Amino acid sequence: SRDPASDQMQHWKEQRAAQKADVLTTGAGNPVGDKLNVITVGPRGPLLVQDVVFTDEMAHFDRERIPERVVHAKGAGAFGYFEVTHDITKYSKAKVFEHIGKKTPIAVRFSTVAGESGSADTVRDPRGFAVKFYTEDGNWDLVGNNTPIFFIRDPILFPSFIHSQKRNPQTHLKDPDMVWDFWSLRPESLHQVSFLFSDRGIPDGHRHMNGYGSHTFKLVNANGEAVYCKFHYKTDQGIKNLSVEDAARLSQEDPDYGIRDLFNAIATGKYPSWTFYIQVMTFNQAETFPFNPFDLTKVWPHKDYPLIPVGKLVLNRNPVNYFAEVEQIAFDPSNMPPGIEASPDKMLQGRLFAYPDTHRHRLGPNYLHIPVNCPYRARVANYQRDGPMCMQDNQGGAPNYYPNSFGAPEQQPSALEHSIQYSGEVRRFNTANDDNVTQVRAFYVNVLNEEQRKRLCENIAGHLKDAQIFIQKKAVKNFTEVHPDYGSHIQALLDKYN
Amino acid sequence: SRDPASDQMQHWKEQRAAQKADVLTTGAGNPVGDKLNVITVGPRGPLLVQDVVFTDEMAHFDRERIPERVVHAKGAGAFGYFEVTHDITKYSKAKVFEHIGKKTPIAVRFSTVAGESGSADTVRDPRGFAVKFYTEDGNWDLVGNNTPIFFIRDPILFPSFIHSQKRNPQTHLKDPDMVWDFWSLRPESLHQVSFLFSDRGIPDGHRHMNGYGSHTFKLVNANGEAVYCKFHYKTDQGIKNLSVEDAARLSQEDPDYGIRDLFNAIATGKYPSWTFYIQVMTFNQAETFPFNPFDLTKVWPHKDYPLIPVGKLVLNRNPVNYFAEVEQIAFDPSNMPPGIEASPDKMLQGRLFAYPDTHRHRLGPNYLHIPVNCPYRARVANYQRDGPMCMQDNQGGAPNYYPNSFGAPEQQPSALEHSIQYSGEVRRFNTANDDNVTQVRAFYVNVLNEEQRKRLCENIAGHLKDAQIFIQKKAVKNFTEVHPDYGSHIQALLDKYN
Amino acid sequence: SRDPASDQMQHWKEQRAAQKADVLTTGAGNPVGDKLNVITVGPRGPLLVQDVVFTDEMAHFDRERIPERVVHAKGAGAFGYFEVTHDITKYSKAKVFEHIGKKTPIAVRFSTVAGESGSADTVRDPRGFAVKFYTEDGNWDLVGNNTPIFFIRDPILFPSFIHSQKRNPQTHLKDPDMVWDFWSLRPESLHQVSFLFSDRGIPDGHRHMNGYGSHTFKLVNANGEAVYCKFHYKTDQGIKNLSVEDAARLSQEDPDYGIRDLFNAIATGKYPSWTFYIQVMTFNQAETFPFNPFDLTKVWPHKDYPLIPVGKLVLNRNPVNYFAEVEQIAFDPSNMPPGIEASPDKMLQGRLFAYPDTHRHRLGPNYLHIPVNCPYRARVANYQRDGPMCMQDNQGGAPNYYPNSFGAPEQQPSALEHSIQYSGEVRRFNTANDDNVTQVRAFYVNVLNEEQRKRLCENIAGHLKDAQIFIQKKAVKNFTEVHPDYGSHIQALLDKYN
Amino acid sequence: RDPASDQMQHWKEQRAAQKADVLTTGAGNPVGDKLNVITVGPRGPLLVQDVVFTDEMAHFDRERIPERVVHAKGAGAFGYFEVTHDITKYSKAKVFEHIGKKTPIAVRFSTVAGESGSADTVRDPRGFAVKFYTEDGNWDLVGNNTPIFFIRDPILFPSFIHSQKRNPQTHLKDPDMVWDFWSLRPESLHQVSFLFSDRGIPDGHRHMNGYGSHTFKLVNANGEAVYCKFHYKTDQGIKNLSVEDAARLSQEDPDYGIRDLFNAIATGKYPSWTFYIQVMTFNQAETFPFNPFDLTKVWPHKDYPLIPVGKLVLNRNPVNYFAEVEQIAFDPSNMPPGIEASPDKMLQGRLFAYPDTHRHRLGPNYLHIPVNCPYRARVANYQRDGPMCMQDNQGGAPNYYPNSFGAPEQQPSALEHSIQYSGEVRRFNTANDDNVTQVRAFYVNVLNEEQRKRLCENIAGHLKDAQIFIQKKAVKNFTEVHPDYGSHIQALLDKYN
Ligand code: HEM
Repeated sequence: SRDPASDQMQHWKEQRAAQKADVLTTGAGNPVGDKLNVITVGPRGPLLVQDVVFTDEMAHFDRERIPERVVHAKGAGAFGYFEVTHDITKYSKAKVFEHIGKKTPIAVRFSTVAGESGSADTVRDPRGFAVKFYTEDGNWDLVGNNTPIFFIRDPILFPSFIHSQKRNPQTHLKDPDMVWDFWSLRPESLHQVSFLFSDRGIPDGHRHMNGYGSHTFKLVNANGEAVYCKFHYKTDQGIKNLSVEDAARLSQEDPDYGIRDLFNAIATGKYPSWTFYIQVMTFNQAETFPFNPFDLTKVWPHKDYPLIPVGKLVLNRNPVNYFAEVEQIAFDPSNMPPGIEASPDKMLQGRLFAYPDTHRHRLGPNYLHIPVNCPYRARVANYQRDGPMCMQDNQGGAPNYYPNSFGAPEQQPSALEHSIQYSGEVRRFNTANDDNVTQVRAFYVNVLNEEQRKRLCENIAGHLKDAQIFIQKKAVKNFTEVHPDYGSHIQALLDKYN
Repeated sequence: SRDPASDQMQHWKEQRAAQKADVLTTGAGNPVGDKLNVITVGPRGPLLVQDVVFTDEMAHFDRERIPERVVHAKGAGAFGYFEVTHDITKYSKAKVFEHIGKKTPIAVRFSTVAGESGSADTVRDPRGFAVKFYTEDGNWDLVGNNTPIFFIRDPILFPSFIHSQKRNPQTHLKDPDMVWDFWSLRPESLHQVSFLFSDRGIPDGHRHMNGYGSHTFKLVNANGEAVYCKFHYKTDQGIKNLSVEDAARLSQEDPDYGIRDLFNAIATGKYPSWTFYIQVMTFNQAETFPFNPFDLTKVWPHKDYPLIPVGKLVLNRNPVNYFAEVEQIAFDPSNMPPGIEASPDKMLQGRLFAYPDTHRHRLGPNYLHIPVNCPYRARVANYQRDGPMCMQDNQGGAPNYYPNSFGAPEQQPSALEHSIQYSGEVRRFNTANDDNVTQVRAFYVNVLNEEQRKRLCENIAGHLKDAQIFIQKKAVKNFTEVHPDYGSHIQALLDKYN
Repeated sequence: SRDPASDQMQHWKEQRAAQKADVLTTGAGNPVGDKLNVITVGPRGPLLVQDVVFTDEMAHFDRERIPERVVHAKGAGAFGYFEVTHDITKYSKAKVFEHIGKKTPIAVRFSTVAGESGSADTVRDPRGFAVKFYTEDGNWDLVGNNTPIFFIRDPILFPSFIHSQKRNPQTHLKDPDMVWDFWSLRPESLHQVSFLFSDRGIPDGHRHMNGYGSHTFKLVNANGEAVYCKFHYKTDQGIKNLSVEDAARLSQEDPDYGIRDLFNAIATGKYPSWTFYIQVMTFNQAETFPFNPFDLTKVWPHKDYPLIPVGKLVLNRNPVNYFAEVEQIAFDPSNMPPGIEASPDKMLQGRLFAYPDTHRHRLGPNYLHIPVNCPYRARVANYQRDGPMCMQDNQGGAPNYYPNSFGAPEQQPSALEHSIQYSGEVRRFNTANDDNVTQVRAFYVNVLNEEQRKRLCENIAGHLKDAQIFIQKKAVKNFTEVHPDYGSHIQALLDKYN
Repeated sequence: RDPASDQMQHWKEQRAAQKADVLTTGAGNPVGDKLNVITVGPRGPLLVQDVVFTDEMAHFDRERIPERVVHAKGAGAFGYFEVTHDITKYSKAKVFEHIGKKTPIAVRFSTVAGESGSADTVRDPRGFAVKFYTEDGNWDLVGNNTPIFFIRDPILFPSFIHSQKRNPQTHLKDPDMVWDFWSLRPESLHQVSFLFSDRGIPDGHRHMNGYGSHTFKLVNANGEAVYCKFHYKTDQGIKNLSVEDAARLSQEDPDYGIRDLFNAIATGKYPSWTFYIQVMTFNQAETFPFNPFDLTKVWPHKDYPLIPVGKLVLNRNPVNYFAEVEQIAFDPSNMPPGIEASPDKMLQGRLFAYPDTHRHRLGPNYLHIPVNCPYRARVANYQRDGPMCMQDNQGGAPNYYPNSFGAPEQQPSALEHSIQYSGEVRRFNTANDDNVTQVRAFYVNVLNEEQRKRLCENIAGHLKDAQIFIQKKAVKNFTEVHPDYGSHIQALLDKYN
């Protein structure tokens, strides 16, 4: 016996001691007499349409694949629970937080960003850390990253950013000119670029990295009072990264390093956990904040906004079938129960639309019917009907229009959203110049030490060297605005590669 | 109170007397505060993306429709059971017939052919009568209709026939030139055309017509001996048709006459039933038969091949949700359990492919996952996996390749199909010139009386009059070959219409 | 020869004197030797998979259908042009209006609302009248109908309203309880319900009805000044309707009356046209209007807001292939060129989202690539790429991200939208209690005469009689609120029916 | 830098005195600002009326289509096929009508088991599909870089692929799955020997051969038929990558094959292949020692010499990868008059699968996609409608056959060649056909000691991770090929173990 992941089939076989193997059938349940030979007219004759056993199986094989996620395609998944450890009901009325000790089942999927389905785990790229909370008030999806910020602050630039991070439209090759032309033209990315090219750019698996909601969200309590917040989930396994060299070696030796690591950890009882926190900022404090509290390229300094403990995230169950439970799982940031709402973060606002929209495409109109996506701890009752692959009773004969006089589902007033008064013109406000350096300089000078700065620069230069000179200059010009020693160190490294 | 159908919502309401209305939720189960007004900026301001309650419902509304059936789009469904009354185990070893008194759950769908989803029920058109038997050896789909024969004998002509029966490609109107140009050019249609234009052309609802498998099938017993057969299911309600005038009036008064009739009959306890029979022809008889026993335009004379009683079909349950149970139901002629197999009928052979093929398009790759299509009385175990909208557990962590040394499903020797010897050239054999008039003449002459023949002719002439003169002549020439009186009477009526 | 529609095939044949038919090929262009018989082993043997000609054709046949429109499924289409006859550049800078005499190609589709694809044309229901203008500034879709108003004033009730108008989820039959439970519970529908059950409820074809954009839209001129407007296109053939008896008779005789009528009119040179007008309201006037100027259930009195002539709409070309040019045509209200914008009408706002959304489902992600939907008089250049059935060069090797330093497409500042400053909280504002009777009373009293009010009441009572008494009472209560005579007349008729 | 890297720069340059196009929405409406969304106030929520944003975002959300069930990772190119010799005595297909005749072609090279973001330089067979756009329609020769395959019956294909891919629970490559299947189905011995040899990892796509693999049927002008094999030998020469170098490249450049081919064509180094055929008469098909339609068998060159026919030349790169490569579709059933199938069970199964999988991956009207459209033939038939129906949908032409209105007619000269058969319509077992003879000829005569050593090391290196009982079964099969083959692998396994 090797690692648990390797022994998957052996264990499956063993669990079935009373080896009476099931009868092999067609999709419609008809028993198959011989699924090892096709029907022909005579030993060396042609194949007949009459062989439905063949067609039935082949037609399905021909349809096994579904579109991969447009971003975050390569990932790993696990399941467990969320347990409340502290009382934050003064901030939020959400049932998931109602009592200390209350557990809510969770589903999680970790992932890289740019790489497709057959790409390596151990590569520099941010990491996805999505959490699905199956609450009594429906599903709550906290779709986070392993960073508290992001590259851009306006959603209309997201498709372009992702395009620049992927393959050239003609050559289908990664293109550093694309990567850096966009980044140098859009210096808002300076903060996240700095995080990305640091040591945490390549975590040692999924268990040794933090998780963040990134966006600023809104919490509403029972009295209707609201505050803005941030979600943080620190790894109880401690931060641990892979060196550029080891990451390179592993991407070849085991492209599925992250998947294997997580499966084996759980299989052997080493269940990973994260301590769940929140930062709180009142509406009054939001007015005085030195930056836009809804700018996704900014963090809320811990000094001024201390982490407030809330609970724990524990992963103790591996998927039984990867496609059904991981590949098909869908997280929608808009899935929020009463007590948790969205903030005016332009980026968050854009995601409110994007996720359900893309899910209806890659999964299907009724993707919420898929078991792993089904809000099984809440009764779904509404006036929505039909659609492709309607896998339930489609709500039977219940009246399908609202309002009605026949006893069908009623709206619950207490669930109404929190209302705020906004003022200003309805138009496109430019945010390209919303301070792209202040917090980046703080990160460079105060958070990192000498060794870490040297590596950051070496990592940046190592990739930037392949972009054209004019792109290198504009990129260095941006790093120099962050801190003159930051830009010059990179320029020096570039000079020698050139 | 009116008919049961009208009181659908009222009864639903009453059945929930001592209950509180459910909470209206989003698709993800999040309670909704107000689903009667959208979120806007101020009383007369723009709509916000934040209103995910709105877009969650709208998006689903936008995706309610799926493609209708390419043919037989307009229909009605009901459920019940099939009961064995006689012992035919000497002919077939199929479990569905294993013992007298055995009941098997069934699902049925009645329909017209050419009309789309919003067409009228009472129109001259053959009628679909598909029966799905949920047996222990998988689902057995007997996709029959109200006639023992069909218009053509080769499947490669089916798409063309259907096109001719539907709308003109440019105008989108019914086109009698298309209809009769095809029928006149393909005289093998004379038999079913004669049945269609007779009184049997417009049944009084679905309960007053017979059901037939039409094709010749093959039965195999426990010793491996096989015979050919026909499936017949005669109405216990008695044959009742509608007159041309009544059918036209009803098509305007109640386009859903068949749906209502069936629903009300079942809702009032008047469960419709059919007596199930089979005709048997030994391989030896198949050789001496005057025509091609596998020619779909020919019947097996009752005098030479008597009906052998087998059982009863009873419909005692209305669907609860039409879309999920009727619109989404899928019957595949290729769905046959051990003991029942296909025959070399060219038409049936073509149907072995078309149905699951159109179902993978209409419903989706995993259409067999939809409840009503699921072979719930059987255990589905194989090596098929994944695909869009994959429900259930996708067969867990079971070994996905065959053969394997890990205890996964195994083929069952007893399920092996019956072998028949064939020899000859592998090519396209013309069947256009097979007998196209003999059996038709017997029908025109003996099966029908003088009064019925008159109507047949005026029904034909009534529609044919709108086709060009050259098409009329060609069609009349065909009728004249069946019987001089047949052609002359039609020509006489055409003469005055013209 | 008969009418042009009937002679479609004949004319096609004729336009080919030297009738040497083209060679019959597979989808891949391989010539077919015999498409009338399939390949079998021996004259009475089984079908071979080797018969690719069969499968190729059958497989396409099995996939001919696509989902019908969720609403307005039944319709007809035609093509022509829009011609500017008057100068309104003082209100709008849109290129389509830039100069008197300017001609822009248009596409139009007329339709009913509730019935499915095989339903009748001559039924009571509003009528769709969508116009696609292929301008140099892209496509402009004015998705109108034959009434200036609608049943509801908030988009979130649309799915429910439509459900109440269609079939019972269990019985699949039209349900008057659903129809009237909804309408009586939402009296804002009184205005459009009064219009619907009036003579204009069943137009005599599409050529004899008016067109209206219904909603309030916004126009912006070169100076950046804006005004609100209404779009009107009056029938030059004059208003003409069908009596209840004639409409009923025709729904039986010719379910495709509207299609035939339109086709034959254009085919014989009787090209229908409409005079295009607009009503203009200043932002100042919008502040003093007695009702909400953006309420879909209200009209702008002509006395206070006169029609201002703009141009002509002429349909002079029939479709060559219905499926390709009509069934697949897609109109998006959000398709507006510079100079034409949306207003804060909650209903319009909702439609901005719904159409493109439903089109991505019904047609596909790249539905704009379908010839009839392609903005062929404009150059499409952006950063959108890929997606299923990408039928173009996919913009070749052009840089796929914005911004970029490589010459890819740039935004055009002059196209920037008009900006307004709105005030108030961001929440759901209830409009259920806005004025629901005032304009309706005027309609009943002034717009109609004694003779018309009599028919109106009979039509309403004729359908309402089949709803339960409690629903009849609630409905009459609302009608009475509009005018005593209105309610008492319906009740009197209802009394005899009951 | 290499041409590949300068893609955007060259694009910019080709548009010297041009001026950028106006950025528009999908519907052609000019865009004023596509860098900021519409909000109420500088810090307010997003509005639904920002259709510029939705139009773009909704499309981004739909960019992905399912990848090929197999052969997902690949590279494409275009060029022509030129006839150099006359084989019209064997086939009447227009593509071979005269010396010098050039026909446009589309080619896609690929691996097999890996998904879209996987490495090019890994052990795996290679796909070498060729689409010939002929006057008689498209001819798709969907080949591999091997003349044989692992199995001989199509019903085992889904299982084989499954064993080559990821474990259903762990989503990891599983050597138990790989070897349990191969050891249980020894017919795979021949192709497994090819796979684990030096040619298991070619140096790019230009340094490998292509084969149609299956036995096909050629019919000439007087309706006479013979069986054949298609072979296309690399004019650049066979060149492989060592295991160490392949490993390094898989990390250094997962898109090595793509880059190599692109730059080669970009710099004028147009790769070519010499196209040949092998011919076997119907009589020789009777005398052949094995089943001539058995995919695990080759026709010895000594008895069936390579007959030269023409050249395959790749001289044009894709302008848009998604459009010309990701969306390209090859159907083995696409054969013009003069070229037919043979009773090879594997080929017969492919006749169904490809068009079938294409209707799912691309769509019902996938043949309407430019790269797949048979542009050098007039398509005319009775097929209509379907999703994303581009074109005129054949206009108002009569849609039923037969008709009296002048619509398309069948052409009698296009009829298939008929053969006589006799037998029961049943499932005949082929699991026990010869699984070792030709394999032995490969191990003994074709390879030398260095190569046999490398072969055994390659096999043991991977086989070592499977359970012992699987190892023994595998070794048992290799032993049946040659004692020295199994003993050497076992000795290496003893060591790794
Ligand atoms: C406005 C910008 C954004 C847009 C439009 C966007 C869009 C998307 C889309 C379309 C997907 C694929 C969804 C699927 O197919 O299941 C995706 C996945 C993902 N995104 Fe975002 N994204 C944005 C910002 C972000 C940010 C800021 C975060 C982190 C807080 C994030 C985290 C993720 C994660 C974790 C996944 C993978 C979920 C999974 O494992 O299934 N994205 N994103």
